Parts: sequence; structure tokens; C-alpha cells
Amino acid sequence: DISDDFFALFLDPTWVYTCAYFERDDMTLEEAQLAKVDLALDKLNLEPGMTLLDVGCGWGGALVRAVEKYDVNVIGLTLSRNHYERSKDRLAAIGTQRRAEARLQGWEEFEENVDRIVSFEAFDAFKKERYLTFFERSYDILPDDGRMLLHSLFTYDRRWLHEQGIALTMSDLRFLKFLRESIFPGGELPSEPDIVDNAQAAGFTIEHVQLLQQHYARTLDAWAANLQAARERAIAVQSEEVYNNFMHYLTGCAERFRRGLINVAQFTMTK
Ligand SMILES: Nc1ncnc2c1ncn2[C@@H]1O[C@H](CSCC[C@H](N)C(=O)O)[C@@H](O)[C@H]1O
Repeated sequence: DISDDFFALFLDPTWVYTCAYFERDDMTLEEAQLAKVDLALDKLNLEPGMTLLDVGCGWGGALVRAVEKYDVNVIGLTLSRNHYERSKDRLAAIGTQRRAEARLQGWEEFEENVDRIVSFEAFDAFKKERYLTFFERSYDILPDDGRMLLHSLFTYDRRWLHEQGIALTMSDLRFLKFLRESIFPGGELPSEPDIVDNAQAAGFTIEHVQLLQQHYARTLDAWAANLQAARERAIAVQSEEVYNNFMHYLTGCAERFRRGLINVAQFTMTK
């Protein structure tokens, strides 16, 4: 796949690779990623010593933030070995008496009780045949007053787009195919009902939905600006083909968030 050394060229030091939250207009990318993590974690009412599960933990930035700021025990799951390795190393380098572990393990295999769950843009990598199963499992491992913050992309169909004044162009269709044909997220996104209806069928209440559509446009712009500024190094680490593909993905996604063709939101999920 793609080396960490490539992503290092355009991500901030948290390594967070999901929609940031520019809670103040003048935050840096790193401040906005920490703000996004805190925005989610604040909704979980974490007390020191609870155990937080991060489903799809990436390179571990949210787990690290959870330990440092919220003083919780943490378990992170990922299917990526590179994500696991960096999460493992970063968590072991935190000085904490709490338990902090990363695992190369799917949520499908995880059955331990935890106090709270967070997940940032893992849900779109799940097969649609697992949407309900995911919420059922999440419900089962939470306590009676547990909470889950699901941060997920989602898409709109033609009918909804049109009522909002938006059309899918021939270009957008080719872009979707480009996303599916390469190694990028966004080709098989859930609908909002896919999230909400399956979560409710599993027993969750949707307490709050916070849309972050334009924050993702800004996030993607920043990643693209960073990658372009490091173009020579990116080509050296991977290739010009990969570099141009990533720039197409970053700028193309940014355009479509700005246009409103897709969205991203934090769903506060209670029992
Ligand atoms: N079934 C599954 N169980 C656990 N992790 C999964 C998963 N399917 C995908 N993932 C993980 O979800 C992550 C999606 S990328 C998002 C990374 C991180 N949450 C961030 O905010 O930057 C990857 O680590 C991927 O391996």
C-alpha cells in the first residue's frame, strides 16, 4: 500500500486522517484535529478511568488524545497493520498508568465490555451487510448508560440532492468510479438512513447530529495544499502517478463537500 512516509507529508502531527473541526477560524490543522477529537469525546461524558473503545483507530491520534486529556483507559481497533504499528508505538510512549492498547482486530471479533465508544470514519469501510450488526455489537458491549459517538461520512441520493438544488454530473460519476477503482474512501458510502435506521433498530437514541460538511472541504483543501508543497518528496516516496491520484482525490473530494454532494457528521448515540 501507501507508506506512512507519504502521509507524513500532508497530515498534521496527530496523524488524524478524517474531517477536522475548525472550532475557531484561525486554528491550524493540528488544533482543528484535536478540536474534532475533543468535540466527539466531550459528547461521551468521559470520567477518568473509564474505558474508551476507538473503532477504526487509524494511526492512534484520538486514542493518544483520549489518554492525555481525558485520562481514560483506551482500546483501539484497526484492520491496517501500519495504523496498528503506529498506534501501538504512540500509546506505549505515553506515560500513563491507564491501560492503552492498540489491536489489529476488527470490531466483529471484539466482545469486551467498554464504557463508551468513538469511531471516526470507519463506518464507511464496513459492508452494508454489517451495518445493523455493528450497532447491535456496539449496543451489547456498552453499559446501560453507555454512549457512542459515531463520526461518519454519508451520501445523498438523486432525489434528495435535487430537492436541495444539487445535481450529480457526469464528472461526479467518473469521480465516484475513480474513488472505487483506486485505494480511496468514498466509493461505497452509507446513506444517512443506513446510519440512523440501523442504529435505532439496535436500540440507540440519536441524541444529536452535528454536520461538518464545510469543515471537511477545508480539511481536504489543507491536505492538498500540504501535499503539493511536498510534491517532490511525495513522488520520491511513491511515484508521480500516486501523487497525482492523491491530489485528484483530495481536491475532488473537497469540491464535492463544498457542493454538498456528500456529508460527514457526528451522531451522538445513547441507550
Ligand atoms: N471492521 C473494522 N474494524 C476495526 N477497524 C476497521 C474496520 N474496518 C476499517 N477499520 C479501520 O478504520 C480506520 C479508517 S481510517 C480512519 C482512521 C482514524 N479513525 C482517523 O480519524 O484518522 C482504519 O484504521 C481501518 O483499518
